[PDB]
Amino acid sequence: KYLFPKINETLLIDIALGNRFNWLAKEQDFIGQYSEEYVIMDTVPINMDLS
Amino acid sequence: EDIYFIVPDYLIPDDCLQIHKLYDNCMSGNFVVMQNKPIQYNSDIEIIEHYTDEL
Repeated sequence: KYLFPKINETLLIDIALGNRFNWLAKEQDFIGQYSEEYVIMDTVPINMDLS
Repeated sequence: EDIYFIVPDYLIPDDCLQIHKLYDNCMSGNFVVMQNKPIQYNSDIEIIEHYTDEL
């Protein structure tokens, strides 16, 4: 009984490495360079000094 | 039985498998193995290394 093997294993193991946040991905549209946002802050009701 | 490694995902038979060779001609449940070469002595990746240097 004799003879031999075949060359190159080519295992190429790779893992796909998912991305852990992409439900936070919003659909940006690439126009304009500046975005901003605001609130108005609180104010308090005051006394009724009718004088 | 389905003792062997199974590459598809959910399409597994989950039931009576068999080798369909000699149990009968054409009757048993199908899982037939296919050899590359009936009797194996030397791999032909060595013969392709054997001539390609001479070539």
